[PDB]
Amino acid sequence: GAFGDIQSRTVSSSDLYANTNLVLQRPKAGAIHVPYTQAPSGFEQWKKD
Amino acid sequence: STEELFNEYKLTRPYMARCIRCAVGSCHSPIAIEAVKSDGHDGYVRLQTSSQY
Repeated sequence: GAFGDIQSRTVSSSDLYANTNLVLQRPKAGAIHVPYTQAPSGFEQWKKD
Repeated sequence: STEELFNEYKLTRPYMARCIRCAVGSCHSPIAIEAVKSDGHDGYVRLQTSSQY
């Protein structure tokens, strides 16, 4: 949730650092989907502030 | 003209996915939107749907 949550050494670098606090959740009974939890894009927050 | 217009479409085929609400409840419809980007400054939207056209 902070500026620089997703970092990449260079533009073309395939390896990257990610800290989004991704947490998987329990899916709904009878529904096929991938539930998840993540922090809002810190890039957008910084762009706003 | 060119593979960009020939398109991998011939290989792909549209598919279906779950929507939260299809009117009266959820359903497995091809209209389902996978992701939406809103980075353009002019107000245009780029939606990615589960179907192809």
